Amino acid sequence: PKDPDDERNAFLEVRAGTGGDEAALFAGDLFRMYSRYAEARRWRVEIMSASEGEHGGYKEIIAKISGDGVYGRLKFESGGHRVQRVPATESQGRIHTSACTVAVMPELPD
Amino acid sequence: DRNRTYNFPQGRVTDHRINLTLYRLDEVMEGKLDMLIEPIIQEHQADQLAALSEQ
Amino acid sequence: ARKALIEKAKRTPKFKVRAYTRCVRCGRARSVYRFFGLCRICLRELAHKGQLPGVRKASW
Amino acid sequence: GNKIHPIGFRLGITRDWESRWYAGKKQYRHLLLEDQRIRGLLEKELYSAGLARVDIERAADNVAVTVHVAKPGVVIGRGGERIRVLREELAKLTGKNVALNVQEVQNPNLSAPLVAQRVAEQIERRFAVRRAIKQAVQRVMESGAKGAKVIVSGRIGGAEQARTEWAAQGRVPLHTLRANIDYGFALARTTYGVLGVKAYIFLGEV
RNA sequence: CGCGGGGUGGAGCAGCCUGGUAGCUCGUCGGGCUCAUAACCCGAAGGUCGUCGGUUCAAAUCCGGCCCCCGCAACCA
RNA sequence: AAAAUGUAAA
RNA sequence: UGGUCAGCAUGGCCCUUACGGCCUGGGCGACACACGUGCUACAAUGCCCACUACAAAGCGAUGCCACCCGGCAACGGGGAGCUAAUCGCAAAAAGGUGGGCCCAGUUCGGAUUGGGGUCUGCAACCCGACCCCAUGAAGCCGGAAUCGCUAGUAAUCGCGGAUCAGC
RNA sequence: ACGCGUUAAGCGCGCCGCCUGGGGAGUACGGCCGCAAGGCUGAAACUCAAAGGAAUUGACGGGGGCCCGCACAAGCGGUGGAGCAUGUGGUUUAAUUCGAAGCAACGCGAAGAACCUUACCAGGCCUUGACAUGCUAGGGAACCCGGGUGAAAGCCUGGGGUGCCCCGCGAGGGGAGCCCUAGCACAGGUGCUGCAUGGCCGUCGUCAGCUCGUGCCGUGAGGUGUUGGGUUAAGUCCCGCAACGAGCGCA
Ligand SMILES: CN(CC[C@H](N)CC(=O)N[C@H]1C=C[C@H](n2ccc(N)nc2=O)O[C@@H]1C(=O)O)C(=N)N
Ligand SMILES: [Mg+2]
Ligand SMILES: [Mg+2]
Ligand SMILES: [Mg+2]
Ligand SMILES: [Mg+2]
Ligand SMILES: [Mg+2]
Ligand SMILES: [Mg+2]
Ligand SMILES: [Mg+2]
Ligand SMILES: [Mg+2]
Ligand SMILES: [Mg+2]
Ligand SMILES: [Mg+2]
Ligand SMILES: [Mg+2]
Ligand SMILES: [Mg+2]
Ligand SMILES: [Mg+2]
Ligand SMILES: [Mg+2]
Ligand SMILES: [Mg+2]
Ligand SMILES: [Mg+2]
Ligand SMILES: [Mg+2]
Ligand SMILES: [Mg+2]
Ligand SMILES: [Mg+2]
Ligand SMILES: [Mg+2]
Ligand SMILES: [Mg+2]
Ligand SMILES: [Mg+2]
Ligand SMILES: [Mg+2]
Ligand SMILES: [Mg+2]
Ligand SMILES: [Mg+2]
Ligand SMILES: [Mg+2]
Ligand SMILES: [Mg+2]
Ligand SMILES: [Mg+2]
Ligand SMILES: [Mg+2]
Ligand SMILES: [Mg+2]
Ligand SMILES: [Mg+2]
Ligand SMILES: [Mg+2]
Ligand SMILES: [Mg+2]
Ligand SMILES: [Mg+2]
Ligand SMILES: [Mg+2]
Ligand SMILES: [Mg+2]
Ligand SMILES: [Mg+2]
Ligand SMILES: [Mg+2]
Ligand SMILES: [Mg+2]
Ligand SMILES: [Mg+2]
Ligand SMILES: [Mg+2]
Ligand SMILES: [Mg+2]
Ligand SMILES: [Mg+2]
Ligand SMILES: [Mg+2]
Ligand SMILES: [Mg+2]
Ligand SMILES: [Mg+2]
Ligand SMILES: [Mg+2]
Ligand SMILES: [Mg+2]
Ligand SMILES: [Mg+2]
Ligand SMILES: [Mg+2]
Ligand SMILES: [Mg+2]
Repeated sequence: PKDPDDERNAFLEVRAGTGGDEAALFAGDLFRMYSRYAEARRWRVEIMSASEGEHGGYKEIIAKISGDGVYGRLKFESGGHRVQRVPATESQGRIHTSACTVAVMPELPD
Repeated sequence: DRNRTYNFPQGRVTDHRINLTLYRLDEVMEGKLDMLIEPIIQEHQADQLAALSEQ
Repeated sequence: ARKALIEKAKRTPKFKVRAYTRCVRCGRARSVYRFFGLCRICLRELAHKGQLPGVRKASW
Repeated sequence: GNKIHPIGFRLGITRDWESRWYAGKKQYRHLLLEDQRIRGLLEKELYSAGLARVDIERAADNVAVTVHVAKPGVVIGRGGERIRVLREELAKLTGKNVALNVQEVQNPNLSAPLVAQRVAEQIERRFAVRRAIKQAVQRVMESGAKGAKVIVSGRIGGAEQARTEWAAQGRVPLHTLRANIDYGFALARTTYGVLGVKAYIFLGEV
């Protein structure tokens, strides 16, 4: 049972997947999903950078995270997050699917 | 490779790694994500602790 | 919780305030006339059918 | 949906109330609450005989309660029996005199809630659905009327996209007030959901 | 190190000469129009001015040390 | 003369 | 693929000392913000004051409560008349008439607040509504933009029921 | 099909040219021509389940004609600006219950949130329960009543009783409700799903339209009627009319 980061500190990136506008729209959706884990709890989270979204949210994002527990309560999701919604960017009223990428960046010696 | 799958026009979650199709979408998309965060860190008993118990 | 609260209005629990007017068919705490003991919609549908005596389409 | 209710359209115009009585203030409530409850067993029990229409009235306390049906041989029981254990069960929560004078319904093809109940459980029990709308409006048209109409909403045959479908023929002017129209409605519980059936027999001007 | 020019709201530029004197464009946040986004229309937000001494009453401005951007040199006969 | 654009599921 | 499974109904899925059931505090009323609907004003075609006139509707024996008197008062105790074209809520307000202001953040404006009171309802910290003192705030007519209405209609006045112990 | 139609796209014979799914691509390699720019000849790998022609019905048009609505114009007051009330986003929180989303969500469901309403939070209690069917099983009766106990819920625990049924003289048959329990399926859920549905309503919209029958026209989808001239608030009539009637509509 050997490891340092069982419960460490981390950065967190989010990028545009498919869905295009509902790529940046859903990436901003999960932004507030993580942003509300912050100061509804304790955490101090700056955005390090974030390229904008034309119809809302951001395509590229990245957030420097504070408070211990970003690697005991956030570690287990460096992958994809497909979503199936009726996007607020529809011509008619049909259902679509989207997806996004996430990246839990730990803490190199600095 | 998709870690989790959501669905507001159905209200659901599904983490393709446990079996965790167990869902609530609404007050999880709100950000209260300690619902799915727990059984997945509980899925480390059959993982690493089961690796160090006999083999 | 919506069934327990059905009878709770009827039997006056503890005071002359906690006896809110329910509807008799649907059971809604909103729009409940005390004339019919009926919600606006139970009132609606039973009005058109003829089942409410003497009531007809208003117009002036 | 948006369309008008045809019966409410003719209360004191072409069709009289299903229940009728004058009533004092705080008495009206539980006086109607009885009316409705009174039909509780009436809607329940008599359906098996094709419950055409209830017709409640209340004099000085006394409540006469005439009930129409397609074939009353059901309503009577073994002589004076089911028709008696009607009044027995009646006044046992009524408390008012339950003097019922059971009516009759000449032609069940010209009563709409009769055509409704039948078509409805024709799909409950599962049948050809459109045919039973066409046959219905058929032997009801020639069966006494000048015009007739009936509809089915919800899952016809049980498709996921719930269609509506209907049949109709002859001058059926819901806009025109002078028209006698029977609004026949019938719910229809099925394995896959709940079907809506509205009926429209037009019996003539007046 | 030698000389030359530069460093000011987020980006790019004025402002220094003649001190007290902070503007132009973009963008940014708030609002409008619009089905919506840009456009466009209405408002506001934003720099102790490289860095330090110091001159004066007082420094974006004058002066000097150091950090940095850039330009020519450091001739090797 | 004015005046752009609408990603991807029946 | 408008709205509603949260009015009710309803096919399917899930909970089963618990997603079901009871109480009690608390909550839907939180406050750097933003928006929609409205209210009341910025006044002199006005605000204040007493006399004073004139509508319909609509509601009331779970109540509507005259009139006496207490009271600055809200209201309070007393008490009459009604199954109500009987009597009650009821002074309709804009209005007419006398007076008073005197171009000012004012006698316009009534926000906000401190202590002091009545009424409901077990109950008034969150949390009500009315009352008295006092406090007397933004607002001197509205950026870009934007709404209704063609006649008893716009505009502007009071009254009224339903929800309801109260609001 | 459009349209062709003695100027054939008709009926025939003769001769040449050319086509053989779309892209790739009139490109590449070769060959010939050119001063060049380039022309002629002219493939394939790969790739798609189409590419297409005419015609129909719609929708759209910064096309046309004729109409209409407070649509603008013409006038009258108005929020946006202030302070307050109310509803949402948002944020916050222990929870800040849910739904409503341009027109058609935002004084909306709410025609009454202090607890109640109450579906949320928070902590003390319910386990066939606040709730209606019904099964055995221990069986008290009704229970006014009472303390204990607590914020209340609750859980403890007394003092109690002379019912009805049996006629058994009978100090005791069970039956009876209900009280009660533990205890047989049960309940119950405002938990998700309007993108599984009924019903109900908003909405284009009081807009003047939309269809059916038979006939004829077109191989057909379809057309006609329902178009046109006139009139109307209007598919309201009128005259005409390969149409004649009819239903749902305005009436
Ligand atoms: C390049 N030249 C050469 C000129 C002379 N006659 C020859 C020559 O080589 N002179 C060189 C002699 C050395 C001189 N030199 C260099 C370095 C130094 N520190 N000092 C010097 O004097 O620089 C001269 C130079 O190159 O011009 C011409 N174009 N004329
Ligand atoms: Mg490390
Ligand atoms: Mg929330
Ligand atoms: Mg939490
Ligand atoms: Mg009577
Ligand atoms: Mg009796
Ligand atoms: Mg017969
Ligand atoms: Mg049945
Ligand atoms: Mg027919
Ligand atoms: Mg049924
Ligand atoms: Mg320099
Ligand atoms: Mg700079
Ligand atoms: Mg310049
Ligand atoms: Mg200098
Ligand atoms: Mg200066
Ligand atoms: Mg201008
Ligand atoms: Mg300097
Ligand atoms: Mg050099
Ligand atoms: Mg787009
Ligand atoms: Mg498809
Ligand atoms: Mg005003
Ligand atoms: Mg004056
Ligand atoms: Mg005067
Ligand atoms: Mg003035
Ligand atoms: Mg001022
Ligand atoms: Mg201006
Ligand atoms: Mg204007
Ligand atoms: Mg032809
Ligand atoms: Mg020829
Ligand atoms: Mg040819
Ligand atoms: Mg050729
Ligand atoms: Mg080719
Ligand atoms: Mg060619
Ligand atoms: Mg070769
Ligand atoms: Mg070549
Ligand atoms: Mg006209
Ligand atoms: Mg909120
Ligand atoms: Mg909500
Ligand atoms: Mg209210
Ligand atoms: Mg409370
Ligand atoms: Mg005690
Ligand atoms: Mg107990
Ligand atoms: Mg006892
Ligand atoms: Mg005895
Ligand atoms: Mg006896
Ligand atoms: Mg006996
Ligand atoms: Mg014996
Ligand atoms: Mg499906
Ligand atoms: Mg045809
Ligand atoms: Mg046509
Ligand atoms: Mg015409
Ligand atoms: Mg016609």
